[PDB]
Amino acid sequence: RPATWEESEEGALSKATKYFLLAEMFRGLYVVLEQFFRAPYTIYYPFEKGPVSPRFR
Amino acid sequence: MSQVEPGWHFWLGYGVDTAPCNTPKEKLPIRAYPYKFQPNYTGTPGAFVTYNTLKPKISAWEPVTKQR
Ligand SMILES: CCCCCCCCCCCCCCCCCC(=O)OC[C@H](COP(=O)(O)OCCN)OC(=O)CCCCCCCCCCCCCCCCC
Repeated sequence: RPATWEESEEGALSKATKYFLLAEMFRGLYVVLEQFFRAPYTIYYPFEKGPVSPRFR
Repeated sequence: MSQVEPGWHFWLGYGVDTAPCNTPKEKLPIRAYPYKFQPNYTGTPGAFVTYNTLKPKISAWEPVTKQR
């Protein structure tokens, strides 16, 4: 059975902190920002070329 | 990209480890004709003109008169 509000482990104040300060949204923003400092994947066609195999058609 | 010679085109694509100049003589095609490289000529007067390589299926009669 789904639990009711009164049987919740977290206090209302902590839940309200997460609610008003957008905790998971800031976690998402941080994960996005981490990509900004990684090596990109692009290659510079037509000066470079993607992989080609003997079987290519 | 059409100006890359064949063989180098494959190397640049990571097709092979060894560049064309470094390949042994055994693994080079033998040619009985002169080798000529020509890139893509589209948008130029050198573009390919296709045509039918066969003469027509049915050959008409060459008219000749005879005297009665
Ligand atoms: C604990 C005591 C606190 C006392 C009061 C606190 C004072 C004010 C607190 C400051 C922040 C208040 C403004 C944001 C409050 C967020 C409330 C919220 O979550 O909105 C929920 C809303 C749907 O409403 P609801 O039905 O209640 O959600 C339950 C759904 N089952 O659905 C939504 O609208 C989603 C939330 C909207 C978020 C907008 C995001 C757009 C921009 C992102 C901002 C992030 C910062 C960006 C800056 C870059 C980072 C450096």
